[PDB]
Amino acid sequence: MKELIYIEEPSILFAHGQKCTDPRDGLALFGPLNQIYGIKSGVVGTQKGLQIFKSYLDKIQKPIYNHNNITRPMFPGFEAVFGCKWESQNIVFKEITDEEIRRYLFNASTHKRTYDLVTLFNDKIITANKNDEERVDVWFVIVPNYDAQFHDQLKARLLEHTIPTQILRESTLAWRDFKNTFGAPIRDFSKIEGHLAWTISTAAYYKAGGKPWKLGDIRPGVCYLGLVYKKIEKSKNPQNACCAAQMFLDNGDGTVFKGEVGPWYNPEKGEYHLKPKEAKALLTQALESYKEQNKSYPKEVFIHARTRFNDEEWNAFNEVTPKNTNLVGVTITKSKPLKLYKTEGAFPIMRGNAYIVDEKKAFLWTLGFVPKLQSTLSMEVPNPIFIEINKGEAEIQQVLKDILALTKLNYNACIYADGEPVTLRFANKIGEILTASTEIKTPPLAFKYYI
Amino acid sequence: MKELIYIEEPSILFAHGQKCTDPRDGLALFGPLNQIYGIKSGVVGTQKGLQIFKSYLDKIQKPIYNHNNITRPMFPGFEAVFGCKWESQNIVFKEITDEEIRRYLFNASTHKRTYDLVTLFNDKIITANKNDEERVDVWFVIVPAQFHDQLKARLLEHTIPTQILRESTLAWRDFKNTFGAPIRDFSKIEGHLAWTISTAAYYKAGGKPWKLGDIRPGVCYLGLVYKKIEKSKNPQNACCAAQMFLDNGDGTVFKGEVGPWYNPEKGEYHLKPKEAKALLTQALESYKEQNKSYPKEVFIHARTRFNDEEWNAFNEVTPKNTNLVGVTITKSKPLKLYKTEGAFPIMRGNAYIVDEKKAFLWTLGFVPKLQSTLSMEVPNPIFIEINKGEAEIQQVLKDILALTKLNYNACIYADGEPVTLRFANKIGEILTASTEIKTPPLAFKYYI
Amino acid sequence: MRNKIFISHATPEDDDFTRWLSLKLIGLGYEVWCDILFLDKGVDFWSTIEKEIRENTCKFLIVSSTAGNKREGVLKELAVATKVKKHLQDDMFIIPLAIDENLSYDDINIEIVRLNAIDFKKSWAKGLQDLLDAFEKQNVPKKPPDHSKSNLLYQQIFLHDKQAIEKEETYDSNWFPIISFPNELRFHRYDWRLPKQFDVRTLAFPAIRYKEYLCTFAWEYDFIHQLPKTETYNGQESIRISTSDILSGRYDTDFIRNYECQRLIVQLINKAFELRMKDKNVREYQMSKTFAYWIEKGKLEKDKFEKIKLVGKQKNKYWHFGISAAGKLYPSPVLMVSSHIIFTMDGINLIKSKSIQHSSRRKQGKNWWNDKWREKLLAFIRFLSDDQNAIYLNVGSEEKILISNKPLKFFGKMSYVTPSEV
Amino acid sequence: MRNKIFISHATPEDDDFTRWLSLKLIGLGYEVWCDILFLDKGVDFWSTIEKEIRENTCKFLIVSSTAGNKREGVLKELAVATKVKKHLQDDMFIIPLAIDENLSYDDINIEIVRLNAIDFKKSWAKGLQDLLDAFEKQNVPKKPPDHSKSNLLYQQIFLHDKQAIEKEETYDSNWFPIISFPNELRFHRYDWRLPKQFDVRTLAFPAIRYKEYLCTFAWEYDFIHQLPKTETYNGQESIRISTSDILSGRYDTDFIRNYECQRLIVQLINKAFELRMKDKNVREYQMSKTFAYWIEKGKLEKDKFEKIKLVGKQKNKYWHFGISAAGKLYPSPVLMVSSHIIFTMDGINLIKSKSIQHSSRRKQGKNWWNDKWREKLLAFIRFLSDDQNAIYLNVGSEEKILISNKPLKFFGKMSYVTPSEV
DNA sequence: CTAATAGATTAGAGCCGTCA
RNA sequence: UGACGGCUCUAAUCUAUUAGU
DNA sequence: ACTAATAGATTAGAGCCGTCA
RNA sequence: UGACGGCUCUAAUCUAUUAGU
Ligand SMILES: [Mg+2]
Ligand SMILES: [Mg+2]
Repeated sequence: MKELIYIEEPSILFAHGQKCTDPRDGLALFGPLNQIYGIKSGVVGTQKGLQIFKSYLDKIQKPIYNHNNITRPMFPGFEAVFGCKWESQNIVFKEITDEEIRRYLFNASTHKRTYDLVTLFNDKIITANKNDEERVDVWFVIVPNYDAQFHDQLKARLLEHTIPTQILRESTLAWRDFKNTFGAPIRDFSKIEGHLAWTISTAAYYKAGGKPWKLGDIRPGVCYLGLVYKKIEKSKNPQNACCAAQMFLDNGDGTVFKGEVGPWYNPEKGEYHLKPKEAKALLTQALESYKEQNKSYPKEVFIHARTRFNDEEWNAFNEVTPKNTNLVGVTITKSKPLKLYKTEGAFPIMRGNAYIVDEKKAFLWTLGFVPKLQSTLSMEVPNPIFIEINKGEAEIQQVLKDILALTKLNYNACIYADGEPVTLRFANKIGEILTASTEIKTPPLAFKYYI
Repeated sequence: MKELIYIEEPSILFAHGQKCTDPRDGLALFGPLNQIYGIKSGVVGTQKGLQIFKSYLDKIQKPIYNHNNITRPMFPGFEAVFGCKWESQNIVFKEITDEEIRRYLFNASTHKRTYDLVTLFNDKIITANKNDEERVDVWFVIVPAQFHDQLKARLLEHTIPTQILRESTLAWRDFKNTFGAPIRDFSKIEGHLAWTISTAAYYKAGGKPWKLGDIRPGVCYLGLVYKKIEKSKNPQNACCAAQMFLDNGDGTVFKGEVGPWYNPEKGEYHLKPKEAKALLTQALESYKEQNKSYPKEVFIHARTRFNDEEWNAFNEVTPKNTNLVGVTITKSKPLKLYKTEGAFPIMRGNAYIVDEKKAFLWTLGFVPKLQSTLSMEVPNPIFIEINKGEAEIQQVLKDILALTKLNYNACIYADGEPVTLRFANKIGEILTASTEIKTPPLAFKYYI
Repeated sequence: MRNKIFISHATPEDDDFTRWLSLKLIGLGYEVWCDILFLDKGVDFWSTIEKEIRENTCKFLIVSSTAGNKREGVLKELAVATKVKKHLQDDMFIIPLAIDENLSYDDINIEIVRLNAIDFKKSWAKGLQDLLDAFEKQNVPKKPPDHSKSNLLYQQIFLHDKQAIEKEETYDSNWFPIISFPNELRFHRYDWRLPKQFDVRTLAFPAIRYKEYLCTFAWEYDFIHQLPKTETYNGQESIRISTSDILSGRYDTDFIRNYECQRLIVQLINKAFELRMKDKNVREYQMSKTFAYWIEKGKLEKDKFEKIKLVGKQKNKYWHFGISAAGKLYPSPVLMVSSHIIFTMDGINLIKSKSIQHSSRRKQGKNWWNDKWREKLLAFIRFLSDDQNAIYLNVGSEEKILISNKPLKFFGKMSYVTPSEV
Repeated sequence: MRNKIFISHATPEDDDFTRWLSLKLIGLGYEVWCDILFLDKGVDFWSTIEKEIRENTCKFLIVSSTAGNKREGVLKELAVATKVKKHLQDDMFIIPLAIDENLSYDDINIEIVRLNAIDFKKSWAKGLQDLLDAFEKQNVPKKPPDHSKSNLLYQQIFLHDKQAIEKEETYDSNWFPIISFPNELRFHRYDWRLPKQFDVRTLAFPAIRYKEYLCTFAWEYDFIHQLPKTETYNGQESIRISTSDILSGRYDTDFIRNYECQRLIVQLINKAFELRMKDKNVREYQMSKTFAYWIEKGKLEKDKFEKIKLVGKQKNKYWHFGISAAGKLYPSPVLMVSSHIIFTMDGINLIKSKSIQHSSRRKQGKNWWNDKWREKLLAFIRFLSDDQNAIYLNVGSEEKILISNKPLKFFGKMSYVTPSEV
């Protein structure tokens, strides 16, 4: 009777060349990789936002409790885990006063409302950066009532100046008092508060310019890539094409995780493939990055996608392969009903089990029950992901192990594992920001700005 | 047989609201004003430059001595004076091309060689800033002639600080000549070199070493200087830059109004009316928005007289009653004074008044506590005249005397001329040595 | 000699601060002895005073929590500590670490106020550093730091009820196999017969239109009652294709390839199943995708079928467990079966708005788990069967398809300790 | 044997000043015991405090502030201080210090000011020097400085040696005043006496051309020898203008303004000074601006005048003094001179290259100070005189100007003490 | 050239809960 | 826009075939 | 008409040297 | 471009006269 193949769980690195699995415990025990020690910060908002941010900032220093320390671990303090300084006495603050005249929305054409609202903050930040003497690392903008595309436009118009920015709402920071105003309670973080502090602290530290942790089970001479198409149809012309990519390389000493981006476009409505000429430039730039960084051409290149490749656009990729490098292509799908039920008990199948129907197709269980955490990652019985080797020749089990190991790198959070590989996630993360406005040429390809 | 006058020396502020005179002694005794702790650094250059920089940076951490420490005080170490970390283990570095195929362009077209040389460094810095994951504060570009201007000019848009050092300066111990003669001898100054390098590096990192402590509320100081541009065929001759000194409700404001207002003609230096109107409007608006009120008094420093119709245009913008007293500063007037007996010249601080307007000020003399003379020969005074407006001459004399101590570019006891003119003369060439740029930054760390 | 820096802690009382402190202390050099670290034996304070306090301890780090007054163990430890302090006549032997806040000098133990200690209430990184410098200033012995020992100890001690084991287990899938098929698929020619306007879905048997090859699984005369003028046609001009050949993918002609034929068969079986659900005493609900099939209230014996719940009441509305199916053919002919919940206002009429439907589905399905889902799915599938072993999908007068009611069964090697409970 | 000094302070409020004092004292050399730097952790503080104030204390300086006025610990510590003062029989035990000086006098302690105290409102280094001199006068036992001190002892005080004493002194300026002037300026006219081509600058006496007139300073017939066909002309049509009437600026006319007349007078006096200077047995050197005048070698006794060297010999070349003069009349009618040094090879023919001239100038003038410049300038201006009182300057047949040979003097009432020679 | 049946394969876009 | 996952609901296009050319 | 010139009195650029008895 | 000062050398406008259609 058909069996299930098991794959051992990978491990991540930490300070002093140590190994662990859960990022939270490793960080609380060992520490981050590199040593940075400046978190000079500046805020923008009303007086209430400033006072709330100050209150949360000095509150974050004390140890924080969690109801189930077996599932969600402790947060002892910022100075302990990270070994840095983040106080409230070294901040710069710029008032927004009570201008607020934009609140009547102009009663119509909310697009210009969003334009003006984002313009106010953008001009404030730009003037502060250009004229003020003091040095600032990151900006925390606090916004109090209803908008749609604030987040995309804000990061879109600030891309040229290359200034990191984090967006917060005082309802989240001050959920204690922002309770039911007429009988409708909104938030309750008593069961979670430590997790919220963990996530906010990790995001702030990463934005400051520090590397918390890195993978340590990569093979030399092996590259990686991502791909996803975004739908842009606000303009009348059918565009349908926004192709970005990411790159995860093993440098001679460390690792490199960045993005290769430039909006490549395509006519036709539903043609989700890529034109023969445009793919050449993307592959050439991706190859040249590694060629210049590592002084030599890569040995193996893996391409990940959520759609199959046709014959001609894939053949175009072959004219750029230098000597023999194999561009194995993998397709990942997230909707195929194969819910497996445990025969007895009340706990579902635990993660790490994979099913092979043939030498190409496979079912992978990236979500399950973690015995170490004594809890499940998914609310209901989990559903697997379909993995298919489209073109090229390789070994399926090795690809399964690699994609399983690729799910533990999510710097935007502090979770034990992620459902899908990050290389797919970040391209979609930056696609909407790039497509919010199309007035940028040669945008930065770092990560602090888009995230 | 007339009478000279004496003006008491001002004092500068320090930590915990302390006041002193010598910036070096004050810094060594109390410390800086604000608290910052990050000097993450990046260096671009060859391997030899990187190793020399590392050696010097690890040398800096230990105390140094001088032959005459009663005149120039010693340096105890970076960790003591500033209380911050700046080590050689957290430095980022990207190698320059080793073979340097651009060397033979030294004898080729100078402009093309300079353009390529500046472009290489500019592109390396831009790529590092836009792509790399690490965070850096300042860039210590190391080099092994209209080159220092263009490098800072082309970097204005990206707003990234920088600082230029030479290999021969840091390694004067071994970088002697080929005929057995030390090109540079720093034995008598060795401590002062570390002092000034440390002060500049600390200032460009976002800190503030010291600030004035004897300013009056509601008074705005303004300076002006003209630069000559004739590389293009058109006679322009007009590049007006300015600074601004303001007293904020708690601290001080030190920046510079920018935008090189032009004017035709060859030698017509003074101004045009509309440009003067725009200048005064922008200057007034800056203080009005910063302090929520119009300035009580405005002083206009300059090194050349100005006419009346343009002055009338200036008067047309005065909000309610502000007096725009204009002061002219000149430096070439022979009135050398000789001491009757002894071998020591006249001390600084003296002044000579010949009428209600003109005056001679002796900002160059010998310091009693330092027991040494700032000028090598017998010093010469500076001529001060009140051109337009009504004020009190002695107040202006003491104010301009107090304005000559805030020079962050160095760590000297005092400067010969007010820094307001000096900084505009510092930024004028940077503005005028490249293509036109719109809305440039207003921070000094970028230009310096 | 003595080298262990004993630190007292309330092991039974809920405390999670000593663990990481001890871990970093042992990883930073000198050794540390703890009750919670060496949790491999059960005995009272016998070996402690016998060995460490008397002969194998250098310093003490008696902590001072809020509930120290009630606990007699800390008082006895402090008594032994003051006895040895009198014995060696050393004042720097007891440093009362304070963590919590509610300790007021007015309301405190009368004996603890003897000394003052490093404060850990503000931030214990500063306490860590001041403890290290105080230990350094007193020439406390310490070995060179070997943090791998701390890592190995952390891995070793926290291992119970974790990791994986070799226990065996089985799983049941969500699919259902196909065990039979009609011998051949037929294509009929009618031409002059069939009117070119009337709809074909209304036929009592599944059949769909091709260019000429009218696709059927039945004979050429089974629509007579539905519709007249069919007996003037001969069966010699019809076409028949074997089912094994089409299923194997070997069949291929000029007009039709294999994939189109497989799609035709899939459409046929889907329509046949949809039609067969007409006479099984169940109702249907419409969705954006294909239909869902739900059961009525009261029609089933006291809302249970072999001691299992299918229809229930939620506060005011009624919830029914409905299923949907879709045929698949690539790995093996099977039926995707998906579970949904349908809500009604009393049991006869469905709630109208979709938003409250979604909210009610979330609210009701919040607290269901693996066993309930599996049991309900299996029970509904079993009940829908018309036979004790399989299900007959009726495609023609005497032709039918057979679908078993036993899902595919998998099993593996790796497993875990099931009774985690919480 | 008692060495350390106990510092009493309000710990909950003020700590920075105590740290500053302690750091300065340890950097000075004297051994100091303090609260937060040496011993506070894990010991009974009362026993240590009492034994320290009883056994090994020499001075008991305290900190006085409005926050520490009503703190039990410091007041009882000071009570113990009074009790031990009444046992040691030494009154130099407690030296109070003040940090806050903006409070009314009717809130002070019962008695804390009965001894000699110092104030720190003005600064902190000056008060530190005050305490240091008090310690030196009270003969506190010294401490070994490891033969590295006296460097901070140079700068321990805010003011090293700087202060403006009230001594009187004088200074000699670089300007020489004109004490006389001839009567009237003249304007002659014939339009035919001179050709319209030859240069007037070759005339033996200064004169210039203004409109059809010749502006000049002497009589009309004085140019007869150089320009014939002139004595036949009338002298009545010539115009005379008083010198005092224009020097005061009151004079004005349509055909000539006052500032133009002043410019003309400046031109005339410059040209006349050049003409006279031509015939004083000296040589001239040309610069970018007006010439400079120097002295040939071997024209004085042993190359000096009034036992002051004026011409010297360097390693290979010879250096000579020189001056250049220009007249200005805004603050007063005066002539100002500037000093330069000119280099030759023997004393007859001088060097040609400008770069070597600049290098030799810098090298020779590297080590010349105020007295040498003053004496050389005074000697040169004295030798050039034709009289023991002043210097004549002939302009025409009999008219002449006088220039005093004593620079204007400036006296000052504020100065320094001395450069200490050394 | 545009419209109706149907399969397999893509993207958006909201709303509820925190691993018994 | 602190994160994650599970549902529910709307569109394209591509591929036999039929009819409105 | 602007082309030269001889004066007074301003105003800007560059290029070499020493180091605070 | 480490930074300050002391000099040495160039050029250009703005006035006021007189020489050339
Ligand atoms: Mg984020
Ligand atoms: Mg500089």
